[PDB]
Amino acid sequence: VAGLTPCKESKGFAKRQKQEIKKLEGRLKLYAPDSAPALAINATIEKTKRRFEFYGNQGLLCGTDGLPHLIVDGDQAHLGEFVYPGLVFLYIAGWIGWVGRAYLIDVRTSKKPTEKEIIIDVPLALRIMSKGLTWPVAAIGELRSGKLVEKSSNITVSPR
Amino acid sequence: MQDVKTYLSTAPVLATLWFGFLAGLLIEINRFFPDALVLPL
Amino acid sequence: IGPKRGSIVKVLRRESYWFNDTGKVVAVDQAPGVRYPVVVRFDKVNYAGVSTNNYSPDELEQS
Amino acid sequence: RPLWLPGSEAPKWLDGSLPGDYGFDPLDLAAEPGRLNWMVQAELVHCRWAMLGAAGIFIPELLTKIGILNTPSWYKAGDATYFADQGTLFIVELLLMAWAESRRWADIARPGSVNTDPIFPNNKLTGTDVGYPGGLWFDPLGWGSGSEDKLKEIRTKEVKNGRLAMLAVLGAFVQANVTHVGPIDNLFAHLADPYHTTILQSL
Amino acid sequence: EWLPGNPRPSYLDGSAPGDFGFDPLGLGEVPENLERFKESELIHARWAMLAVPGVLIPEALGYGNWVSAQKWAATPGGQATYLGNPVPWGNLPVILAIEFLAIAFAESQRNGEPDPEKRKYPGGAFDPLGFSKGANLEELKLKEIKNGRLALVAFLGFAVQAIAYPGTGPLENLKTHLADPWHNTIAHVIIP
Amino acid sequence: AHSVKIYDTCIGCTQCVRACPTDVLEMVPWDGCKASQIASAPRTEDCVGCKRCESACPTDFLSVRVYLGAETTRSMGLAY
Amino acid sequence: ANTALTITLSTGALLFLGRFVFLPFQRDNVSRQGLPVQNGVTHFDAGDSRAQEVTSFLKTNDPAGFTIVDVLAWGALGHAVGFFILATINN
Ligand SMILES: CC1=C(/C=C/C(C)=C/C=C/C(C)=C/C=C/C=C(C)/C=C/C=C(C)/C=C/C2=C(C)CCCC2(C)C)C(C)(C)CCC1
Ligand code: SF4
Repeated sequence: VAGLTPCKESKGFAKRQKQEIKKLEGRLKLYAPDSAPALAINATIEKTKRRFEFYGNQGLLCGTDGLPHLIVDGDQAHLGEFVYPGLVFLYIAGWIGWVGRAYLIDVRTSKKPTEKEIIIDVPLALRIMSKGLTWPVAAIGELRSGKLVEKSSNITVSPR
Repeated sequence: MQDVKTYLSTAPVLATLWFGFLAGLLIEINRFFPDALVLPL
Repeated sequence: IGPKRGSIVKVLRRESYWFNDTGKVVAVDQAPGVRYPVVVRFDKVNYAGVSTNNYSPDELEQS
Repeated sequence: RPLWLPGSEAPKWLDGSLPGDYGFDPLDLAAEPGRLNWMVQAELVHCRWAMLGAAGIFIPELLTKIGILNTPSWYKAGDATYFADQGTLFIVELLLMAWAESRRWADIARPGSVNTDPIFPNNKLTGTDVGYPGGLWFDPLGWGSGSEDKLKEIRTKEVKNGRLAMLAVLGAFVQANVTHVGPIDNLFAHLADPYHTTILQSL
Repeated sequence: EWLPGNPRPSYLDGSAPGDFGFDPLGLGEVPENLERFKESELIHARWAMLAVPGVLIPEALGYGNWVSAQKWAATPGGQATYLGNPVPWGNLPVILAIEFLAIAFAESQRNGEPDPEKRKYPGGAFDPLGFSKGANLEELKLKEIKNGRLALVAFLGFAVQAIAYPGTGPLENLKTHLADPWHNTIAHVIIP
Repeated sequence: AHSVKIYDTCIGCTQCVRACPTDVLEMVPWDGCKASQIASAPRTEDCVGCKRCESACPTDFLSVRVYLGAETTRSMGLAY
Repeated sequence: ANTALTITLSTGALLFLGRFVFLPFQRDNVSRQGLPVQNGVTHFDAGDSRAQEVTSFLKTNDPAGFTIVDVLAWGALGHAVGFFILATINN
């Protein structure tokens, strides 16, 4: 796909694993083998070897630079590069957008609506932050019932 | 607590407590699950 | 004159900040010759910081 | 009536008429007027597809463990060959699902409209309530009619057996994803060492 | 009555032949657009019902499908074999200039009718057998659009079978389907 | 120089005159408000154009309005 | 090949379309669109002496109103099609 070799069989990706441990191994040569800063570089090497063995096992595509490239078209092999964490993101981002929208409706029908935005009512906030879990069923539910959008006759419009 | 919790519910304190929890969570995700470029699930 | 005191009106004036906005009537002047007798109070201020403005009955409808 | 949470106020929309009502709408997914008519029809197909799902996931796998059917596992049943192509059987299903669900779609939208036959109109369905198509094709024994207190109990028994099957089928799905073992063998591996075969050990 | 229980819209009352109320997107909502759509649905269908015998009967008699009998014009020499016989006047500039003259004279004379009903069904010279001046008139117009929409769906089938399976024709798609019908369907096109 | 125009939305609150630093505006009698007075700009040739009157006008939108036109030594604010 | 027959037949086909087929289509459109109009008046009516529509050049003796401009328009398409055909054949 797109002229990119897989990273498990890429010679450039294995070259970057070789020259990263060798950079960290030469950093280890000036420390005692049981010393505290040498345990951090030894944990860095095992973090590096975990990283390169994770990138090759996920079917990542590596170019001529030896670097893993993401295919965001919507490929059946490449769902976890953009499509799977994008749907994970939009669920979380729609959770932020739904509990901030539902908080403003809950404080617009209050005695002092502007004091509830500088001082956020946490019992009112936390009872709808739980309610933002099921938000695609509540956003399209408000879209189908007409409560999501406001009619243009009740919207402040600058003159022509 | 009729006014101490009101101060604790203000916009800068609740931004500090949420983003302290938010960056506290995302750092601790990045410790046990580091170098995460591809979601496997 | 005016719609009603203490009623909810919507502003039809194009150049006001509160165009297509819900406002509450607080005073209507019954003296003849006054161009903008209906005094409408709004929950939100404009850029000048005021919420009190005078409109004609032709620039308001009951909502 | 009993509720899902003692000491919690029941929502104003779930008033207790609906069979299976335990005041369980914490996230307010059926608040809106006219919305609870759609969410019962959604619950009824999902509960009946899950009881159809649980009878095809657990019962042939249990009888495979006894060994009187030798049926393959349900998560490997899509790889099994038949007299038809597996891709072909998808589209023949959704042409038949285009008929059966759109007749069901008009019943939710316009109740009392599609109880008559499209071909031979003397054959009419005897169901009166929305979501309960009584007739010779669906209720040949006539168990869907009687007193309203008697009818509420058997409608309560559909959804309580149905919500268990939904949880069941959702359980088999995640079990086959992280353990890759069929769910009757997951039960039999839990009656041997229960404290070592747990969701934390299977991650 | 394209959906039992569905409310038919106000611009589709049922008095039209074939008025089954099928307009979910509301394309015929404009009244003057809807009068053009009724004379467009019938010319299309009548060309489609002149096309289904023009596809199957050349294929069933063995002179190829409607694609391989059409590729001769792109070839510098194709000689225009008709019923197994090459016509002498079958050159691409010859048969296109006649088609851009004879059909254009036919379509310009068709568009010249001011009556919005004689544009639909003209009669007279176009009805020499006198079935329009008979006892049944409404059900034959319902017969026109039910046969016409079937051939309109058929020509849509005809076209997308050639895109999905190039080099084969609709009776050859029928002969492929008649051998092993549970393996070779639209799912071969949907699922590659 | 500058053209200062008063519109009929004025309530006669007088604060456009009080904010004026070059004595352009004055309050004349009128019949279109409760205060029975409207502003006017007779000495509009003395207008610097600072729009302090527009900053002090509480009417939405503004009743006093200053249009920056041809600028002379009055409206440039020079002492040399 | 055959330049003298291909050009003549293709010009004669487009002139047959211009006189007998598309002449009610062209005469209706030059009356529905009309003269070009700026601000409610014609360009010649607004003061442009060079925008006057010529009538001596448009004075036709054809009974259907087919003038020498339509000869120069439909015959130009018959040569554009005629040299489309001759270039396609000679390849
Ligand atoms: C029948 C008749 C008649 C006659 C007529 C005639 C004879 C006509 C002719 C006509 C003609 C004779 C015409 C022509 C025309 C032509 C033209 C008009 C041309 C043009 C051309 C063009 C323009 C072209 C172009 C081009 C070029 C140049 C180059 C490049 C390419 C092209 C091709 C594009 C009469 C009157 C007696 C009357 C009676 C009847
Ligand atoms: S400040 Fe504005 S409202 Fe007040 S008197 Fe001057 S012009 Fe009128």
